[PDB]
Amino acid sequence: YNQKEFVSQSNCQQFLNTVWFGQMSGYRRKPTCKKIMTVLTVGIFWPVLSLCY
Amino acid sequence: TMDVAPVILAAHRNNYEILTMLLKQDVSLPKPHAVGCECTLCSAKNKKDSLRHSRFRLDIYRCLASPALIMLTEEDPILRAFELSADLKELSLVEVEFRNDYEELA
Amino acid sequence: SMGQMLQDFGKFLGMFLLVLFSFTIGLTQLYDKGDCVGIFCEQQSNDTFHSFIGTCFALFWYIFSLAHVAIFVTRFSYGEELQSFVGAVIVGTYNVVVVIVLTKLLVAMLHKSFQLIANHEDKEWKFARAKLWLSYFDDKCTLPPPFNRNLKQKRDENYQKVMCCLVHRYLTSMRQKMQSTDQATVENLNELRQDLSKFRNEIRDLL
Amino acid sequence: RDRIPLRIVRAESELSPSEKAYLNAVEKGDYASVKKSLEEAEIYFKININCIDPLGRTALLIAIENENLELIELLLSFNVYVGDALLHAIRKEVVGAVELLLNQFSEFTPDITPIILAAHTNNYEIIKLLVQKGVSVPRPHEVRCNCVECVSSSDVDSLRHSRSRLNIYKALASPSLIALSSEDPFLTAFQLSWELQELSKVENEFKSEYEELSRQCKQFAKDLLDQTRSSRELEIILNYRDDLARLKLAIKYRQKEFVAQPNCQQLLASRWYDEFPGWRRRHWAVKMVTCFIIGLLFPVFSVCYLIAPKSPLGLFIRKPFIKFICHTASYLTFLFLLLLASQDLNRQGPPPTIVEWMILPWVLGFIWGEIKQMWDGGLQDYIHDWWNLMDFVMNSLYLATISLKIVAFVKRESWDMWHPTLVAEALFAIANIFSSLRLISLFTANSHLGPLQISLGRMLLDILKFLFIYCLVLLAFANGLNQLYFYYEETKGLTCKGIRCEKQNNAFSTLFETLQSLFWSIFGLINLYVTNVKAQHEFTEFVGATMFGTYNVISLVVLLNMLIAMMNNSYQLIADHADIEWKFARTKLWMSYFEEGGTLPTPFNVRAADNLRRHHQYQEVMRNLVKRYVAAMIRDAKTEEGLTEENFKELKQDISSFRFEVLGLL
Amino acid sequence: DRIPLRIVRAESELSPSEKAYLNAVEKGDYASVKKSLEEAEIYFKININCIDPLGRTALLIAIENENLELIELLLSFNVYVGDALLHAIRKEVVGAVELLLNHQFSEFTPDITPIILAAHTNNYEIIKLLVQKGVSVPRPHEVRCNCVECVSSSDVDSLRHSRSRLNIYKALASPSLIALSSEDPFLTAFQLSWELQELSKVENEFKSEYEELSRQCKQFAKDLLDQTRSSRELEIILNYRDDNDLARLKLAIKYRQKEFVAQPNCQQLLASRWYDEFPGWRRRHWAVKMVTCFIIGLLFPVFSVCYLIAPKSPLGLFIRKPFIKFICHTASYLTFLFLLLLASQHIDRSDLNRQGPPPTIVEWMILPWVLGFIWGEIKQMWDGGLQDYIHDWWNLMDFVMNSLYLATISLKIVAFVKYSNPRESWDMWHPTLVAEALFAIANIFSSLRLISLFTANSHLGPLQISLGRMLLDILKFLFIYCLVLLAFANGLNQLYFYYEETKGLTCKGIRCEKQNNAFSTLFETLQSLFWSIFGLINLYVTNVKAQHEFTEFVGATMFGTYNVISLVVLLNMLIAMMNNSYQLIADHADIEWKFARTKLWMSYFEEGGTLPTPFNVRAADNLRRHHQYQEVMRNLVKRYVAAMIRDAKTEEGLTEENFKELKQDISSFRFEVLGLL
Ligand SMILES: Cn1c(=O)n(CCCO)c(=O)c2c1nc(Oc1cccc(OC(F)(F)F)c1)n2Cc1ccc(Cl)cc1
Ligand SMILES: Cn1c(=O)n(CCCO)c(=O)c2c1nc(Oc1cccc(OC(F)(F)F)c1)n2Cc1ccc(Cl)cc1
Ligand SMILES: Cn1c(=O)n(CCCO)c(=O)c2c1nc(Oc1cccc(OC(F)(F)F)c1)n2Cc1ccc(Cl)cc1
Ligand SMILES: [Ca+2]
Ligand SMILES: [Ca+2]
Ligand SMILES: [Zn+2]
Ligand SMILES: [Zn+2]
Ligand SMILES: [Zn+2]
Repeated sequence: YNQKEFVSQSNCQQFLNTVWFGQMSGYRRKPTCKKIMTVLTVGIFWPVLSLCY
Repeated sequence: TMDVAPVILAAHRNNYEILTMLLKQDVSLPKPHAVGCECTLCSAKNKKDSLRHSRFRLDIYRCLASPALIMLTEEDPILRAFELSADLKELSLVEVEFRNDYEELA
Repeated sequence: SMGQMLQDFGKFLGMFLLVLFSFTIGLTQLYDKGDCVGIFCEQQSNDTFHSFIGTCFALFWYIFSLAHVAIFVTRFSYGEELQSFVGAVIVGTYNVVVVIVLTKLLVAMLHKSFQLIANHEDKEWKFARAKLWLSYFDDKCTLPPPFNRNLKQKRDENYQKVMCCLVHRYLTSMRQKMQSTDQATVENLNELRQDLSKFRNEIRDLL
Repeated sequence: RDRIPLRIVRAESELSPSEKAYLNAVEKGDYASVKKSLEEAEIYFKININCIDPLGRTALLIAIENENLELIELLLSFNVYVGDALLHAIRKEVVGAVELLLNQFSEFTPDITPIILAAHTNNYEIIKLLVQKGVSVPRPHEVRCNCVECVSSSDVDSLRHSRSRLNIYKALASPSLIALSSEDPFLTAFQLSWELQELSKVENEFKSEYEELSRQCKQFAKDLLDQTRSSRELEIILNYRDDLARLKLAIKYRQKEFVAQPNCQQLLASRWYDEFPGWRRRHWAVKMVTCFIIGLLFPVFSVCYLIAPKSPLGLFIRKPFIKFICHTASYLTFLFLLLLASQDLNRQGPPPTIVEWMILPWVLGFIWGEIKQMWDGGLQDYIHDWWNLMDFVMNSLYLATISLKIVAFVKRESWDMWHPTLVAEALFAIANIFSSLRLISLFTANSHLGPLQISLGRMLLDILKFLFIYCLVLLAFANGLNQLYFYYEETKGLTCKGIRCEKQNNAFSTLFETLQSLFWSIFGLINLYVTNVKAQHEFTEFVGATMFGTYNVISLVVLLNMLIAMMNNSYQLIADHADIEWKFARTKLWMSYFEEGGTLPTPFNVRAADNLRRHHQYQEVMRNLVKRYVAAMIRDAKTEEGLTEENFKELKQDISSFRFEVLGLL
Repeated sequence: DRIPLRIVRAESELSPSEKAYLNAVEKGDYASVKKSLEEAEIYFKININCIDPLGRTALLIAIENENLELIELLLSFNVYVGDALLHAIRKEVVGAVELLLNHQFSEFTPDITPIILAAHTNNYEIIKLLVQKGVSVPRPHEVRCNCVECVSSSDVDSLRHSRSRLNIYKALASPSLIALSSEDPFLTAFQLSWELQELSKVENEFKSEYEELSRQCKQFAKDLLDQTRSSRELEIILNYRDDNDLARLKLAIKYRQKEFVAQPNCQQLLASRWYDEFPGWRRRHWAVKMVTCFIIGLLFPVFSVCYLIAPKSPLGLFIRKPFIKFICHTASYLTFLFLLLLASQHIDRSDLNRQGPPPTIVEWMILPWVLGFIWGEIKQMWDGGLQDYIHDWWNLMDFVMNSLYLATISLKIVAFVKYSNPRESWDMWHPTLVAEALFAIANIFSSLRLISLFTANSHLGPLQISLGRMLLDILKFLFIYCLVLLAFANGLNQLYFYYEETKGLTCKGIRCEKQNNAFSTLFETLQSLFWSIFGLINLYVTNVKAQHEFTEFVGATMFGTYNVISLVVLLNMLIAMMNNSYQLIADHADIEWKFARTKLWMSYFEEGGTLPTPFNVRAADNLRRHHQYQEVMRNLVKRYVAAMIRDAKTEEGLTEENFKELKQDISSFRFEVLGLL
């Protein structure tokens, strides 16, 4: 229904953050360098994760 | 204006107390027509008095868009707010003459 | 913000197409009678304005004002002075009504537009990000491209309890904000003068 | 001395301590002490009744700013010095001025009578009381008046005369006085707005005040249109005439606030889409398909109404939307003819019947349409619209092309450059350019491109105002380059002279080539070696190079970005309210196509009792309108208003007077 | 038909006696409410705890309508108090002491205690009373902590935990609590602003509240400095240390308190310290200022050697003035740039030598200055830490320039010791050519350091600062440009690279007399599409030497489309975005320039680094300082709370609550009079 104010609310966005980050809710707690190398090290071995799923 | 009922004006001033005493008296507003309704009545009211019909529709959709009337008489106020915002945006697309008012109510 | 901004460009290019179409018509009417062929070679020559699509091609590259089309394309091969000069005046008028006028008008329009979007910018970005997130929230297709009832009544009752609580809290917050935000007007002063005068008249009547 | 001594150089009047106690008790709103003070003032005492503070606060004036009706009645009872305190009661906006009506320096101008200040304060009850007492305002002179007495008064005191005229025009432009005293407040608002605009044009000083007054009058007219609540009332107002004659008057007087009214636009959209419902409700592709099939079938509806006017196909041209669609279909057909005309080898051309013979009458129909426009409006209406000027130069070029073709008929690589065939072809090309640029004026009908075109049209003036300064800079640098570079004018061995060659040379030899080269230097189309002479004089080459550089700096870096900044500010000021301007232009287009004349496109056009009834109907409906309007401004003025210091002073002084009255009673 | 309106949320409308009770309560009549309570002692339909569906009680209305006698009367009659104390604190009513000592849809978060709401309301008297009674606030955890309690509360109730943390930090960041309970409100304000900035960066939700809280703490510190009225108070504030130092000023510069440093009094003290021993340097004609700056710039080596010989000398102490020290450092850098500019021009030798021997003209004079730069950058890496080094982009460019100079020196001595013939016969990767190019890039990096020297000037320092601000947004948009460039470059390469030709031509690539093989490889395509923004790529690069007209047309169409994008869409978007960015940062340009100029000033304030770049190669005192700081800062806190209360009485604001307050008061007075008379 294109509700811009409903979804930009802090509570709704926070719930979306907790659903989006999944198990590692401390990914936001990690520093930016650690987030970068975590994103990289998932980006390398992605076919392994897809095949193992 | 002559087309304004007391409950429509009560929703216009958006007071919760006036609403919660007025709807105790079994009050129902007229149902506005669709986005492109051109039935035997709707094609005749535009012929009869276009400005009066447009002001009546604007008054009804300002009465329904008040938060007090949404929060009092509906099963789900969030769903009513969603549907009313979508309907008001569609009417502002259709009604070129009152784009600011319908956009403000949305 | 750029994705919201693209509609302004749509309108501006809608006007620019008509301006370009006018001059292309004028130039290909003026230069119609008078190896490499066309404009895409070293010696650009007068063959740019011979064809209609060639004239649109030549007038397409003039908008950057960076020597994309050299001005010796406006010189007749037959050496007629007045037709060549009128063609030069026409392409100069094109380079005035665009580049100098239309492009800077576009810059002003974009300046006002980006002043307008920038206030509702974070909300729009969060909405689009949430749209992408809910597109990726499904269990419908988890693999990458290469691999590629009383319970309803109980839920409605729980939702009714939560929504009744929310309606109560929002009513209290709305009346709190309303009583803490509005400013006193002259009519409230008039009610206060009325209460004072009613005091004075009741005092005079009683005494 | 290291200390600045302070003293009152203008000591003014001083008061006795008893007089100060009298004034302070009046400020407190006291019954007993003030009454006793005036009672001892009746007998020979120090206390004078007409005590004036050095702040110009007499007890009369203080009680006026005190608003206590009992106190002001007490002061008028024993005959205090009534000076300008009536005007103070007018300024304070209190209905208690009727008591003064029933009964040294001045803070106001000597011209200010009570009615002028009442109209300035814009209180309906006060102006009603003043005109019920019987009051005539002074007559202002005309906007281009010629009076010997008024000229002599200007020679005596020009300042007082200009302030007098400004005060009179501010009194007349008040909405309450217009609604209370004028026969036709819409006509009065229109004429007063036009008079104030011409007065601001004539008086370059005090221009902001007159522009504010004119905008206030236009806002009053728009509000009086807001108060309507029926299409019958709109049809009474807009069709009133002493045909939408009042809407024609609003168009002529440039009332963009009146014209862009949502109710007026509702009536205009109803009249434009004559018996054509659901056009906006239907799909965009569907409505463009209907527009395309009406415009494609244009000759069958335009042949009708020429032979059978009462036929339904003949009456299909009666609808103004169909008329506009037929006209634009005719114009795209004319441009299609021009396109095929663009797409032999004779000294004089026989008339090319295949595509270039049916253009001749269509141009003749265009000339007849412009002549009909010339008859309807005179010379100022035609020169007022820039598009009529563009049409005039287009038809002039087409007529010159026809005349040159005829001259060639009665009289390549061999003809003189002044052959009528070549000049005729060039004039036809420029006329084609103008005729195809004519399409950009049809964007006012569209909603997406309308405000765009109108904003461009009214920023063209700022563009020209910048281009004048650019012209001066261009002329200066071209004169310098001419003086420097004209001793090296090459004459031998040049296969091509000028900047328009494969090898650029002789760029700055003459003035005309210098103007062309400095124009083309903006777009980077003039190479750097045009400043290198054949000789060895490297100093003059360097001076020419640095002169070219400085020009390029001034044009590209400085003046072009200054134009960008000026366009930014101008487009901000224009797109603040460009929607009303766009709706005004669209109404002008619609009402130009509402007329019974010009129903044929340019292809095929080559009683006292009734007046009394209309007057009474308009009068009754506008009594209703002014009643609603005064109710609305009374309601609005009662809310969203700051109380400020005066309301607190009144409210605190009422409690003080109440406390003193209670202490007197008990 | 008609829309039916049935009230879904069913609330009891109570007894008419209860409505009369409520009406007597807001209406202000003391007699009717007392009579109603006496009637309510017999336990008929009126109840003392009647709750009105709007969400008000008689006690709650009495709280909202002041009249402390009414709350005393109701509290004497056992009215239920669930959150009436909390509504009293929210109402900013000082009559909450009656609820303090005498006697879920709660319209409040369950986290909120009285002290949290008291600090939220920012009322000095209420917070003072609550702390005097004895109340404490729960301690928030670290901004980045993985302790068991935080993650457990997040898994149980994430929204409740986040709102609780936000309310705790909003209570701690109140100016009144900080001014009343924190022992060091300057350090507390600095640390709280820093912690709230880290919370805004980490928690992307609730970011606006966190940056508003940080701005409020910076506002509090600025106002606290604005309440000073003497020079000794400023000196004892700025020189205070935890354990001429300006330690608090260093710590405030570290914590990025912009408006703290840009305060006029701190600027006055720093300008007094900057022009040390100067009889009105600013009170001078600008021509005299120019010539005197020229003559201190010229006599830089004599002051340098005077400091090296005799530190106690007046000329040896002349360099210790920070302004003269800055002038001499700028003179050293300008002489370095002049030496490089002579190195470009004085060189007139064969320039053919195979190894390029180091001349005595400019080399061995550039070399020391280069290693003095290296030693200075090593010292600034050690002193102040690595984070302060990488915070400034200017130090990063200085490190890059020093690395390039070291690489040039290494390549030159490698060419001296190895591979020691016409110039055209040299390989493209010869060590001397690499040394030449690296020296050139180091020179274009060294001659841009004068822009960093421009923060001291008043006329253009804010301009340079604003350009430094929006350079980040420039890079922000250049990322999008890089994406467009990669897209169109690899598309055009995928089109034209089947048509690669050599033909034994003299030059290949775009940088020839006639452009050829522009879109041949990916590197050449990226270079050719980059240069097309500036119009230096002609239109004859799009056609192929063969007669494949369709591929030529679609290549010219792709090239024209990219030109349309990167020359109409993206560049004008960049102009509009720059317009809005400079409109936003025009107001904050002055405080940013003052902060940057004070950082540059305090770079030269330290004892170390006095020599320029040629020559770079107790408890009782603590208790006395603590007591002086405590008494001065107590005076500051008292002045600030007095000024804040006075401004609270000064702000032009009157809600509809106060008109209702006056109406209820005058009605109560009238009803008392009618009861008596
Ligand atoms: C349209 N046009 C043109 O086509 N040519 C080329 C003719 C053959 O080369 C021109 O030389 C040419 C031209 N308008 C020209 O004056 C301008 C005035 C104001 C603005 C402007 O616009 C902009 F600010 F520059 F952007 C241009 N000049 C220069 C000129 C030439 C002759 C004379 Cl008498 C006076 C002035
Ligand atoms: C006007 N002018 C010029 O004509 N020439 C061409 C001369 C013959 O080629 C130049 O080279 C030239 C020039 N102004 C120049 O410095 C500018 C300074 C600041 C702004 C500016 O403006 C803009 F930002 F660039 F727009 C230009 N320079 C560069 C220069 C050349 C030699 C020397 Cl010693 C010093 C500076
Ligand atoms: C993308 N594109 C392009 O690549 N070429 C080069 C092709 C080989 O030369 C063109 O000539 C070309 C082109 N778009 C063109 O119309 C525009 C549409 C939208 C924007 C625009 O520009 C701006 F944004 F307003 F500035 C220009 N034209 C001109 C044209 C040519 C032939 C015909 Cl039938 C119709 C139009
Ligand atoms: Ca016309
Ligand atoms: Ca450094
Ligand atoms: Zn219907
Ligand atoms: Zn006169
Ligand atoms: Zn923790």
